[PDB]
Amino acid sequence: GETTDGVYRVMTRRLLGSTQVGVGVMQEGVFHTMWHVTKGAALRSGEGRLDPYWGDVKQDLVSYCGPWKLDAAWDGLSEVQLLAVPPGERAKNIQTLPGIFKTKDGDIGAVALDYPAGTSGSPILDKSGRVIGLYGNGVVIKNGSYVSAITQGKRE
Amino acid sequence: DMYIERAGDITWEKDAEVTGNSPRLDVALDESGDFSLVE
Ligand SMILES: *C(=O)[C@H](CCCNC(=N)N)NC(=O)[C@H](CCCCN)NC(C)=O
Repeated sequence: GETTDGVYRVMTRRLLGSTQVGVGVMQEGVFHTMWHVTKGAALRSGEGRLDPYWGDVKQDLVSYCGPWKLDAAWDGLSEVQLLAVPPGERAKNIQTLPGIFKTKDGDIGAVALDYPAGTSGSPILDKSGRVIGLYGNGVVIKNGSYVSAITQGKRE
Repeated sequence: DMYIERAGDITWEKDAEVTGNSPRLDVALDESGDFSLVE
């Protein structure tokens, strides 16, 4: 199937009609998404099949066809862009200055952007166009809004 | 059974809509990969 670099919708026909369950990134022949989008299940790409290769529930990440390839990191200073791919709608770039998740094991960039469930896995980009993490694992805060970590894997 | 469909290139857009604030939150990450707010 198609393996061109880019952003992809993750779809299913198990429910009524076709439903977008998430989003992911194809880079260097590897498909990258958030664990909770696929639960680590095999995927179809056209006539081909993508098998899971690496994943971790706690990081909430999974890669298909090879190891995690995305290694860019937020510089902690500059605005970034969410390349949001909402269900039934065209891909769109939203620019923002990340906040910070403060944890016992260090700080993580976080974006205060609120998109529906089907957009989990959408990439967050730096100004060079490199993917610095995926959108869709985060917190609901008091004001009802959603704040997503900038979740990035490790390239071995 | 899930399938993927291409939705575009991954590129920075020069004149993108700017939105969102920059909250600084203390969070905890549990073994199930869920974030929670600590206070
Ligand atoms: C994608 O699946 C969604 C994107 C956020 C939609 N919610 C909203 N805009 N309020 N992500 C989730 O629903 C997260 C699932 C993470 C599961 C990790 N084990 N939920 C949260 C709270 O981030």
